[PDB]
Amino acid sequence: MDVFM
Amino acid sequence: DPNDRRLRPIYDYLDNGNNKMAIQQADKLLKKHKDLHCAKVLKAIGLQRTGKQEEAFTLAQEVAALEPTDDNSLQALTILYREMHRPELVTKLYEAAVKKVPNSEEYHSHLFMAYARVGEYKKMQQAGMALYKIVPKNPYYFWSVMSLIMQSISAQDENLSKTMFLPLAERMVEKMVKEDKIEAEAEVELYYMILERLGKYQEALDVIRGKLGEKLTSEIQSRENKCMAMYKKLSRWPECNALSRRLLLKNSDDWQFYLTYFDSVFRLIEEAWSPPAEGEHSLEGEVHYSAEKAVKFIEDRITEESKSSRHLRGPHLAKLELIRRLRSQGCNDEYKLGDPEELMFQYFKKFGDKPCCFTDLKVFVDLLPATQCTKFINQLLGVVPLSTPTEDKLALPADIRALQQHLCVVQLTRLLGLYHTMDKNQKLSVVRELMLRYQHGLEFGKTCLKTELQFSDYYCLLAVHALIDVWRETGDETTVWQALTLLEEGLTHSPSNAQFKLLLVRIYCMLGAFEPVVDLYSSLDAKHIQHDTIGYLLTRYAESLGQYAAASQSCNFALRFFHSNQKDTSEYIIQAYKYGAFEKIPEFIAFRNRLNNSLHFAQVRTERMLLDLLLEANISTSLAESIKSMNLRPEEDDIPWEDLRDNRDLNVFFSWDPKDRDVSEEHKKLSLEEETLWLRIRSLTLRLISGLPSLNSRIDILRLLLQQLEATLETGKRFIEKDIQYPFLGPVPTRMGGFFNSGCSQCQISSFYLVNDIYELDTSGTMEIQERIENSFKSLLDQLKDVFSKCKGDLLEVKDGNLKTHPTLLENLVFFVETISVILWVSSYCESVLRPYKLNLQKMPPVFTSFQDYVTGLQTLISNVVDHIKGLETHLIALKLEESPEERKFSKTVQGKVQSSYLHSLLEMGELLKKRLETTKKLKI
Amino acid sequence: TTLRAFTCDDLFRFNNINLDPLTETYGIPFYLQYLAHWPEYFIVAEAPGGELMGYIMGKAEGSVAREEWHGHVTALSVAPEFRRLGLAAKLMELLEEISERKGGFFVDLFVRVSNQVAVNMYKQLGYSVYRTVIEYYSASNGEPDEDAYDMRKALSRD
Repeated sequence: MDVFM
Repeated sequence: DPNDRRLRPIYDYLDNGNNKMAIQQADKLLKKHKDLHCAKVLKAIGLQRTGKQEEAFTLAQEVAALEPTDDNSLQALTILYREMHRPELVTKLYEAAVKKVPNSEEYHSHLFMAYARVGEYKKMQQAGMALYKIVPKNPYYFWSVMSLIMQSISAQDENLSKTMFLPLAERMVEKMVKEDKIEAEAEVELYYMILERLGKYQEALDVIRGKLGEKLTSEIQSRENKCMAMYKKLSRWPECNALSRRLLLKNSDDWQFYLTYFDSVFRLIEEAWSPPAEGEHSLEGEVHYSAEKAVKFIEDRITEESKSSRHLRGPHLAKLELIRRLRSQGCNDEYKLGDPEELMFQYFKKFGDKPCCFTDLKVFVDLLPATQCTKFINQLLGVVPLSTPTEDKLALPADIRALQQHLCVVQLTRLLGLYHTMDKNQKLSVVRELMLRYQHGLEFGKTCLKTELQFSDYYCLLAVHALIDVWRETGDETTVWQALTLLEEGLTHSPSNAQFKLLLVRIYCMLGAFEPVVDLYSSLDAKHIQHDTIGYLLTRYAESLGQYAAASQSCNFALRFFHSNQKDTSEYIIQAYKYGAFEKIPEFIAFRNRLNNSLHFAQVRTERMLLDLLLEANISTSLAESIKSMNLRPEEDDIPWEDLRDNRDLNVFFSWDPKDRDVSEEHKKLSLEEETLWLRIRSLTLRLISGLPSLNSRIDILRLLLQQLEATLETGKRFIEKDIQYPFLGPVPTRMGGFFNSGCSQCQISSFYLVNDIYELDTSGTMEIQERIENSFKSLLDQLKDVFSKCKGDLLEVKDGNLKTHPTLLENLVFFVETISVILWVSSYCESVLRPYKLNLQKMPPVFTSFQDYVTGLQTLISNVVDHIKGLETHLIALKLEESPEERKFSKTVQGKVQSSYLHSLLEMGELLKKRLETTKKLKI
Repeated sequence: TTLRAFTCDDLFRFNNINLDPLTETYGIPFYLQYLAHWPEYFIVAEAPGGELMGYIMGKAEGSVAREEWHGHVTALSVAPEFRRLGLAAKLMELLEEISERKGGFFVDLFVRVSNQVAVNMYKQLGYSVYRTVIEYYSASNGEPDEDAYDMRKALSRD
């Protein structure tokens, strides 16, 4: 998963 | 470019939100050079970000009048125009820009791009054709073709689209094919879409099966999907059957292909089709047309999956579906498939430990006859390796497998409907047994982390469901308190659980408390898309309990999300247009329309409107400046009644009740209709309130709105008379029943009639009108007194060591506050119109004495209500609620939370009423 | 089970997956961009009863000149009640195959340091840890910014 951006 | 270097400081200032320093630096920069329009537009953008738009709008108009050409200014103006959603201006800007330079292909592309942002389809088609004329590139030509397709789709006249636009697009694509210029893969998709939309399925299938079909390689099995669609449209059953069989042979765990194969083979059997004498009996391969062949194929798949070490759930469910379809068709002489009960037993034996067993079995559970369901459950209980049950202890599992199997068995037992047969005592015994099982099973998950759920939370869920059912059956709040204690204790051990938080929120809102609800929802960590789905729970309860701050915060969040959607969806569909995913454009348009027609959006918008109007009506402004800055008119309306859409998810809660007691489409339809009625009532009330200051021809509009409101109220009463019961986990009833029972509608209608009468008197200016006004005043006072009397009582009551709640009193108080605020507005208008009459007369109508008496009575009633609220608070704080120990402590904490929520709501209500009381001094004419 | 391409309408029915704290919920622009740019990298599984077990969402980028052309995994989630069934392995294999068909070089993904089970299951799948990045996860709600593990795996082109 990635960061919310 | 030195100008970019000069703008870099204010560039990062705007990036970091340093608006004031950005404005100062821009002013310093423009002090030296007056031709730096980018500095001016950046200053305007910074001002707009600070809430200064009118000056920013004037600056934008000034800089646009200059008709600039540099790209940076155009980008800045585009951002500024998109800030307050004004994309039409950039269209004219780029039109002027391309007028200056007609040979610039980038300017033409940007003009078409802005058009596509707006949606003027003829203009984009013309722009794309001109662009292709300037530069011969296929993508612009296909952009024009897609513009034509979208224009055809938008038009409602099916004949016009099928006659004007679609034939022209087909001719264009055919000419392109003749010229032999199809290179990429998007052209094939566009051609297939055009052919399908025109109804020429055969030609589309031929072109897909042809050479051009080889270019479809980006996706996986796309050609197979298109062939399936074409065969289904053309009813070429043997080909679809063969293709489905081949795909199933490839991978044997696809449900859709199983369904397609079953449907195709049954249609083949029905039509009595026969294979040709010679050659392959298909365009794909082998074709099955006999039930014996179907069952042989199913058995072959079963025995092939058996050999593989990896286990799949496909073939067994396929066999069950085949059994069901054979039973439905009428082949009672079944071809030795087997007893469905035995197959279910074997399937449960094979997949007992998997958590998904119950969901799979629920679909087919209808096949089991109801006579031997208990015997089937008893048979299921004979495989689970449980410990020996002694006298003082129950049988218990030994590891995870046995616990999961027992949980699945209990779930299946509840599903079949056994639990809805015994009486209260047996249900309580079952609850105790489930609680003991949960307590025993909690030991296994000692080393589990905070981010993983425990192994036995479903026991607590089932116990809570049983307790709720008991309470609904008999109505004893001790069960509610026990369920709340159990839920809190369960949530203590597993903070990461989600169903527990939702159940707690629903129960707390039902009980009338609201303070823990906001904390629980914040812990749930909702986000953008989840707002429109599960924010109705917060929005339907925040206003009704007096917690104004939480309602304002939730409304602000929802409005921000919706506005961001409206701003950015067009930009991202624009980007999708740019990339070349043509087939995704109509779906994007439909998605944007669905998001723009959400019921929750209109509900929260109207609620925020009303709350903002009520909170600072006359305590801050004069109700005229707020309306003027609020942009409301009696004739304007923006609620799409014809295209209202529902998006709330009613299946978030886990359920195990039988089919009959579960939710149904009828319940959804009734809930949607009731919500529509309530929204209509609220919108009509807001519109009627909005037009009041303008009275200082519109009277006809107000009368029409009043008649519409009366008809809507009559329809709402008729619907309420139906007495429709809802499931506990289904939709929640609206506030219409409490509104009708309180009686505030009569008071509001009487106030409106009084407004009409006083306006008529003012226009005419009689004694009969004055007598009517006096009678209306007396009736209004009597109705207000009756409404206040209906609210008397006690919120929290202690009785035999038990607590009793009455949220109806809180709802009645809310309705009373709203009604008295409306009455105060009406009386303010009446005094405003009446004062000049007395002032002129001073240079004897009994209306003045009646008005003064009415004002004094209103003030006395307000004082009495405030005193009663203070007395209720004083009684509440002095309550002595203190009258395994952990359960008792949890119950004490729950009761304390409820008491604190009630106290907070009462304090906010008292503050608002005290603020509103002072305004009555201006009415002393 | 049934695997099909993700669609916009599915955004209103996948709420039973993101409630897990370990899974995020990106904004509309993120989903729209990922769907428009790389539709083929968006796979969703549908149950016979109409529910969604999970979905896998990814992208491909890099430079072929420096052999940086590689596939990247963005999101991968499975419903809590549909685990222990190998669905994640199937989705990962599908993504690996579709990236191999595009002539990539390797596959990589980020993972939370504390998420021990995911790291173990990835290591079992032949994936070898590449490096560690400090404070990648911009934690909110006052939680410390957890670091991330740069996880990697080779391909067949090399």
